[PDB]
Amino acid sequence: RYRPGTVALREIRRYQKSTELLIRKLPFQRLVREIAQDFKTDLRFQSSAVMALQEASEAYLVALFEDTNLCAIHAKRVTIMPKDIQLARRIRGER
Amino acid sequence: KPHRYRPGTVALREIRRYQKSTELLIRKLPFQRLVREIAQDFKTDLRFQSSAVMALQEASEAYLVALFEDTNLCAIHAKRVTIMPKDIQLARRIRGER
Amino acid sequence: HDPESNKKRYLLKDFDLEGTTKRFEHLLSLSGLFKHFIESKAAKDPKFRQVLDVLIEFQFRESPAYVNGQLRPYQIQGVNWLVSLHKNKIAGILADEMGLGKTLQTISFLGYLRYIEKIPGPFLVIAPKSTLNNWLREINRWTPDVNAFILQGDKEERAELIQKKLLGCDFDVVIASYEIIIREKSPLKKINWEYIIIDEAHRIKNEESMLSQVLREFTSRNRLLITGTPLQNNLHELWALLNFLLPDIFSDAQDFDDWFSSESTEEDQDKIVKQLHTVLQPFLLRRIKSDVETSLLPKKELNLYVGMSSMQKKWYKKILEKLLNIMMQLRKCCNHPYLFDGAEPGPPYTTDEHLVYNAAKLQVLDKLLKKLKEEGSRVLIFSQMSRLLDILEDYCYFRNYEYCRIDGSTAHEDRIQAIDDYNAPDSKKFVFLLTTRAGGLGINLTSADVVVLYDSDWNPQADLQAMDRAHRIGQKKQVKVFRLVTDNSVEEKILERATQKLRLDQLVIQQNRTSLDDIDLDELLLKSENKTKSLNAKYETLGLDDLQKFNQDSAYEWNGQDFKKNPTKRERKENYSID
Amino acid sequence: TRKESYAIYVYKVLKQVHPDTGISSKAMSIMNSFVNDVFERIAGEASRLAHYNKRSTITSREIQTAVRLLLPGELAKHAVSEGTKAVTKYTSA
Amino acid sequence: TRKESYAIYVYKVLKQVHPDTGISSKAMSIMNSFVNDVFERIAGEASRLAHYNKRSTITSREIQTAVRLLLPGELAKHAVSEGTKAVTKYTSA
Amino acid sequence: AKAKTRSSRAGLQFPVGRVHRLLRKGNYAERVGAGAPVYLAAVLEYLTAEILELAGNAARDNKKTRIIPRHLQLAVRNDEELNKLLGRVTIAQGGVLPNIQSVLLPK
Amino acid sequence: AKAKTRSSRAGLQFPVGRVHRLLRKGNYAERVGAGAPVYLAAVLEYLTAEILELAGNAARDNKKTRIIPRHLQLAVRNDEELNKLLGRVTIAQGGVLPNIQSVLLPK
Amino acid sequence: RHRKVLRDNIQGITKPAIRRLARRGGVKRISGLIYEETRGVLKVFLENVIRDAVTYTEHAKRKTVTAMDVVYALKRQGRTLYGFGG
Amino acid sequence: GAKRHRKVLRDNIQGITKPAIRRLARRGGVKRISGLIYEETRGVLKVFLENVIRDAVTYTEHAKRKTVTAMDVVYALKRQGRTLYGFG
DNA sequence: TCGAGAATCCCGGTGCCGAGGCCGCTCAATTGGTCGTAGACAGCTCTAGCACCGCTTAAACGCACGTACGCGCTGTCCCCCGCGTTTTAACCGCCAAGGGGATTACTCCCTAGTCTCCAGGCACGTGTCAGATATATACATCCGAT
DNA sequence: ATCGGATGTATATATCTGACACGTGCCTGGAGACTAGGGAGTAATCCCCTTGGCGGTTAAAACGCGGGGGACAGCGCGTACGTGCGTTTAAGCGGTGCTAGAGCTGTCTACGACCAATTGAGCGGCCTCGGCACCGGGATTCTCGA
Ligand SMILES: Nc1ncnc2c1ncn2[C@@H]1O[C@H](COP(=O)(O)OP(=O)(O)O)[C@@H](O)[C@H]1O
Ligand SMILES: [Mg+2]
Repeated sequence: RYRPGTVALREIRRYQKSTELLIRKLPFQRLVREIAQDFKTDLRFQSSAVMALQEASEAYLVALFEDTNLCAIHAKRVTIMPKDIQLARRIRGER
Repeated sequence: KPHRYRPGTVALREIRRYQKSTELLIRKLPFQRLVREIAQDFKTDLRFQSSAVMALQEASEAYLVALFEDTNLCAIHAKRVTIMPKDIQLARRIRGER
Repeated sequence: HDPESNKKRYLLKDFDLEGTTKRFEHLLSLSGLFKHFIESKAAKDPKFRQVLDVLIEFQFRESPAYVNGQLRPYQIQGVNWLVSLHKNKIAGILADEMGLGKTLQTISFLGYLRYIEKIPGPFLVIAPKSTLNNWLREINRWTPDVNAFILQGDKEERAELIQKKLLGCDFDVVIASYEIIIREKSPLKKINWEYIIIDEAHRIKNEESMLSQVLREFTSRNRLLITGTPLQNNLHELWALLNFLLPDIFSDAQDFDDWFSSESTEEDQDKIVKQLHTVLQPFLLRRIKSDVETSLLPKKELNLYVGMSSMQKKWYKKILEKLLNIMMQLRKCCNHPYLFDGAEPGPPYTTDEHLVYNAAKLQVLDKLLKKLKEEGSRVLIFSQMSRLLDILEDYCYFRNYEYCRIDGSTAHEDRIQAIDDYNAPDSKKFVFLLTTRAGGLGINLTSADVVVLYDSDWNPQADLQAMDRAHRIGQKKQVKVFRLVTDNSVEEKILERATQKLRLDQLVIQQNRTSLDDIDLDELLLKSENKTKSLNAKYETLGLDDLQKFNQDSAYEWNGQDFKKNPTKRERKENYSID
Repeated sequence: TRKESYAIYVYKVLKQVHPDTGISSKAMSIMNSFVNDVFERIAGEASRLAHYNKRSTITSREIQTAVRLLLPGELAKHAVSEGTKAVTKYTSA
Repeated sequence: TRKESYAIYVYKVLKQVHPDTGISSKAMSIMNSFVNDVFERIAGEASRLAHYNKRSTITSREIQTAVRLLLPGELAKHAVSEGTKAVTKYTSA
Repeated sequence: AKAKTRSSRAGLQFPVGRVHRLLRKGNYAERVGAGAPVYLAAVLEYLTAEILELAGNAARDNKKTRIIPRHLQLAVRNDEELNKLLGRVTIAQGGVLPNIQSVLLPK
Repeated sequence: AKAKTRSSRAGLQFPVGRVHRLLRKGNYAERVGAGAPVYLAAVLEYLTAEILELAGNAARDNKKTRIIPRHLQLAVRNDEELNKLLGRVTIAQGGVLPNIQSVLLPK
Repeated sequence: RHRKVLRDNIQGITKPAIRRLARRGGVKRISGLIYEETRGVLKVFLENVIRDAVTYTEHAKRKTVTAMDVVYALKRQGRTLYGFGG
Repeated sequence: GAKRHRKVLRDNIQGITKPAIRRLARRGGVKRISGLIYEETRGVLKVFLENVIRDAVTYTEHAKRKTVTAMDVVYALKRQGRTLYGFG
C-alpha cells in the first residue's frame, strides 16, 4: 500500500503531461445551456460554442489553481483551502 | 519618566492621517532626478515638462500604494502583521507582472 | 512718545496730489524736459493730470551737536544734501564709494529727523543679513539714545518680536534683512513707515523681483536708497531704481527707454548726455573714491593675452562642432580643459607638472606666481567657477604653496576663520583662492597687494568689488590687477562686452560727480598692453548711440563655420523534452 | 463560401524554416488566428498613433513605431531590421 | 489656438443637478478626460461590432448594444432607457 | 428658416453636432446614422449626471461647496458598479478610501 | 508587361496585396502608404517563422514529425519574449508547462 | 428550446473533475471545503462570458450562439482564445 | 591633493528615502514594515519607471520632437492599461 | 483601576487667488437640395441543432482505516518602533547670456486614390499514403516494508 | 540495505485517418493614365530652456538607543484528508427523424454623403469677489501608567 502523497504526485505528473479536457461533456453542456436561459429564451448552441466555452473555462480554472497553490505554500501549508482562492481572486482583481 | 506610546499606536495614527490626505508623498526634486537619469539611458538629450514629471509621479505613487495594499493582504494571510519581501514578490507574481 | 500713545501714530488703523503739487512745483523749477514723462502719463493716466493743468534753506554747516564724536566735512555735505532732499517732498539716492562711510551719514540724517523736526520714527532699514549687526552698533554708538532691534530668528523669535515690540510700538528703527522682509510682509505692512532705507540697492534692480513687488506693496511717506554702484550693467536698472524712489514721476519704462536708449537718436553725441546730467543731478549724489582720502594709490590694472594650448585648441574645436548644451562650455575649455570628463589622460591620476603646460592660462599664472614668490607678494585669484578653483588648489599643492579657499560652499565660521588666519600677522599664507561673487562686502583682505582675476565677468561691477576686496581703505602699498584673457576666443567677446558696459557706466554716472612652450612673459605683457591701448583708443571715442548696439558678434564661428556640425539571432531554448 | 485564410503562407514559411516537418489542422487554425491577432494589434496601434499626430496616412514610420511599441526587447529590434530590409529591397525595384 | 472641450456642458449638467455647487479646474479636467475616455470606449466597441456584422454604418442599434456590453449591470439599463428616450423625442421633431 | 440645434431638438445638454463630427472624423465606420449621435450624447449626459450627483453629495458631506478630485475619487470608489466601470483608472490628486484591516486594530 | 507580385519584389512570402486590402478596408486611416503593407507583411512573416521554428524544435524533441497545439504551447511558454507577447492568450488543446513546486516533493 | 429545464447541474461538475483540474494546476493535497468555492467561481465566470456572448448574438438578430460569438466575448473580457476561428 | 575627482553623487534611486516608502506604506495601510522592504520597493519602482518611460520616449520620438509632454506619458500609461485622469 | 498628557477637532477671523460672469469674433452646425447605394424585405434551400433511445462501460460514489498535517500553546531572541538631536537638502529668490525647440503661415509637388482591363493566385473539391495512435510485451526503474 | 511489487518506459506491428498532392475557375491583385490634396520644406518668433554659481530658511532625513512584542522554532494531538474496494449510474457513441433557421440571390427605396451660405454657439481674453487655506485657542477625546 502506497503512502499519502505518492499517488498525488503521480497524478500531478500524469495530468500535466496530457492535453484533453478534464470535465465531462454532457454535464458542462447542461450547465452552460441552463445558465444561458437567464438571458434569452429559446437559444440554440453550436457544438463549437460549447467546446470553446469548456476550453476557456478549464484554462481559467487551472490558472486559478496555480495561484491558489502558491498562496497556500506562502502561508506555510501544502493544503489549499477556500481562503487561498479568495485571496488569489481578490489580489488578481476579480473580487 | 516621560510618557511613551506603545509600539504600533503611532503607526495607526499615521495610517489614518496619510490615508485621508491627497498630497504626493515623494519629494519632487529626487523623483525628477531619477526620471531624468532613467530617461537618458534610452536616447540622449531629452528634456521634460513639469507636467510630464508630475503625471509620471502620480501614476507611480498610485501603483506603489496599490502594491502595498496587496502586500498587506498577503502578510495578513500568513498570520503576520509585518510585510516582508516574500509578500511583495508573491503579490507581484499573482498580479501578473513577474 | 509713550508706547500706547505711539501706537496711535505708528499703526495704520485706517492720486495723492497733496504733496504731489509741491513736488512738481519745485521739480519744474529745473528744465521743462522733466514734465515730458508727465505730459505722456496725462493721456494714459488722466486722473493724475489734475496737477499739471492747474500750474526752507537749512545749510547745517557744523556737525550735529547730538551725535557723538566729530563728523567728516564731506559727510557733513552729505547730510546737508539729504536734508535738502527731504525738505522738498522728493527723494534721492546716495552713491558714495564703499568705505567712504554712508551708514554714519544716514544715521545722522535720522538724528536730524528725530531731533530737529521731532518725528521719532518709525523707520525701516533693509540691509543684507551679514551687514545687519554692523548697524545696531553704530545706532548705539553715534546716537545712543534711540531704540532699535534686528527682528531676526526662527519662527518663534520673530513672532514673539512681532507681538511684543513691533505691534507694541516700542521701537524707532526695525532693521531687517531681505528674506525676512519677504517672509513677514503682513505684520510689517501696517506701520505707516515715515522712511524706508535700502542699503546696497543692487538687489532692487529687477522690477519684477519678489522683493520689488513686496516693497511696492508698502506704504511710506518718503524713501531713500543707499548703494555703492548704480547702473551696474544696463540702463534699465537705473530706471527701476528711480521708479522705486519716485513712482509718481518715473512711471513709464518705455518712456525712459525710447526717449534715451531703446531708440537712439541720429544726433551725434554730447546733447543727450547733458539731458541726462540735468535729469539726474537733483536726484543722484556721488563722490569719487579718491576724492578726500588720498593715500590709497590708484590701481595698475593689466591684461595678459595668453594664447591657447594644443590640447586646448583640439578640445575647443571639438566643442565648436556638434551632451554639451551651452556656449559656456567654450569658456570652460579656454579656462582649463581638465573640467571636461575624459580630458585627464589615463584612469590612474597624478599631480606632477603634467597639468601646468596642458593649460594656457595656468602657464603664465605659474610664471607670475614664481616671480612673485621670489619677489615677495601675496595673491588673490578670483576665478568664477569653484571647479576650476579646485583644480588650481590641486596645482597649489603640487608646487608646494599654502592654501586658503573660501568658495560659496564654505561655512560661515570657516569663512571668518580663514579671513582671520590669512589677515593675521606674518604667516605662511601666500595664495588666497576665492570666487568672485562671494563674501558680500564684509571681506577685508587688506593685507595682500596683488590680485589676479583668473577670468572676466559679464558685468565689471563684480570685478570692481573683487578689486576693492584689497583696494579698500587700509592697504596702502600697491595694487596690481592681472586679468588673464585668451585671445582669438570667446573671452575676447566677454571682455569686449564688459568693457563697453564699464564705459557706459563711466559716461553716465562718472561724469556727474566730477562737478559734485613658455611665452617669455615680458614680451607677452608688452604686446598685451599694446593691445589694451589699442582697444582703449578704439572704443573711448565711440558714440552713445553705439554704446547700446550690443554687436553680439557670434563666437560660434570664430574661424569659418557653416553652423552644421544585423539580426543577431537570439538565444534559444536548449531542451524541450517534457521528461 | 471562399473563406480567406493564411494557411498557404504559413505553410510556405514552415517549409523553409523546417523543411521536413508537418503541421496539423488545429495547429494551422491556431497559427491563422495568431497572425490575425498580431496584425490587428499592430494596425490598431498604428492608426491611433497616426491619429495622435494629426496625420491622415499610415506609412512605414507608424508601422515601425507600433512594432517597436508592442513587441518586447529583442523581438522589436529583429522585426524592425526585417521590415527595413524588406522596404529597402522593395523600393529598389 | 482653439481647443475643444466638454467644459460648458459638464457645467450645465452640474448646475441642473446641484443648482448651487461649483467645480475646480482639476475636477473639470478630470471630468473632461472621463467623458472622452467613455466616448472612445463606446465608439470603439460599436465600430468593432459593426465590422463583425459586415456593415458600413454605425447606427443607434450598435450604440445601444455597445453601451449594453460595457456598462456594468444595473447602470446599463438606465443609460439604455435614456438613450431611447432621446431618439424618440428627436424623431418626433 | 430658423436654426435649431439638434441638442435642443432632442432635449439634451451635450452637443449632438460635435459628437456627430467626432464620430465621423474618428475613423470608426464609413458611415454614421442619424440617431447614433443623439443616443451617444444622451448616454454621456446620463453618466456625467450620475457621477456629478455622487461627487456633489460627497463634497456636501465634507462641508464644502466645490467639487475637487478628492470628492470625485470618493464618489467613484464608494459605488460598486461605477467602480467596476473605472476599475483601472487613477484619479490625479485623488487618494485612497479609509480602510484599515480589522486584524491590525488594537485588541 | 508581365505582372510581378509585390511580395516577389520585396522578397517576402506573405502577401502584400492582401495586407494592403485589409489595411484599406479595415477603417484604420483615411490613406495608406506604399511601404506600410510591405513593412507589416515582413514583420508578420518574421514573427510566424520565429514562433514556428521553436514549435518545430519542440516537436522534434518529442520524436514527432507534425506539430500539434501542444508543441505551440510549449514553444510559446518556454520562450520569455513570446510568453510576454502572448501573455493574456489561451491556446486551445494546449496544456501547462511541467512544473511542480519544490516544497511538494518528497524529502 | 423547451427541453424540460433542469436543476442542480452545478453538481454535475463533480469532485473528481475538480481534483483533476487541481492536479493539472499542480496541487498535491486538497481540502474538503474547496469544491463549493470552485463551483461558485466557475458559475460566476460562465455567467459573465455567456452574458456577453448572448448580447453579441442578439445584436445579430440570431437565435443560435456561434463559436465566434464566444471568442468575441472572451476577447472583450481580455481572455483571447486561439483555435476557434478569427 | 587630487581633488579633481569630486564625488560619486551617490545614486538617484537612493533619493527615494526610507521615510517616503514608509509614508506610501502607511497610505496603503500597513502597520509594521520589515527592514528589507526598502530595497524591493526601489527595485519595483525603477522597473515600472523604465517600462513607462520607454514607451513615452518612443511616442515623443515618433512625433519627431525632443520634449516629453504630459500627453505622451498619458498615452504610455493608457497603453500599459493604467489610464490616468487629469492631464489631458 | 482614574488622572494627567497629547493629539484632533471645531470654531472664529484674515486674505488671496481662481471660478465664474461678461464681451468680441470666427467658424463649425444648420438648412436646403441632389444623388447614389447600403440594407431591408421577399424568396429559396439545405444543414445542423433539438429530441430521444439503447448499449456499454468506465468513472463516480459510498465506505473502511490509518497516517500526517494543520492548529494551538510555549519560549526566546531579535528586530523594529518610538523619541530625541542635528545636519543637510529641498526650495525659493537671484544672476548672466545665449540659442533652441515648438508653433503658426505659404508653396508646391509627388504620391495616394480612382478608374479600366485582364490574367495568375488562391480557394474548393477530389484522391491517395505515412505518422501517430493503440495494443501487447518485455525491461528498467522508485516505493515501501523488514 | 535488500528485496517484492507497481509503474512508467522503450519496442514491434497493424491501422486509419488525417495530411499532402493535384485539377478548376473566378476573383482579386497588378499595370497604366489622371488628378488633387496631404505633407514636407521654408521662415519668423519667441518663450523657455541650459550651465555654472550664490544666500538663506526650514522642515525632513539620518543616526543612536531603549525595550517591547512579534516571528519563528519546537512539541503534542486529533481530526481531516488520502488510498484502496465493490457497485452502480450516468456519459459517450451510433442511429434515427424534424424542422427551425442560417445562408445566398434580386429589387428598390429610403437614407446618409456632398455642397453652398449663413449664422448663432463656443472659445479666448479680462475682472472681480466669494470660497477655501492658514492660524490662534479652546474644548474633546483617546491613551497609558496608576
Ligand atoms: N567719526 C567718523 N567719521 C566718519 N567715518 C567714520 C567715523 N568713525 C568710523 N567711521 C567709518 O565709517 C565707515 C562706514 O563705512 P562702511 O562700514 O564701509 O559701510 P559703507 O561703505 O556702506 O559706508 C566705517 O568703516 C568706519 O570705519
Ligand atoms: Mg556699509
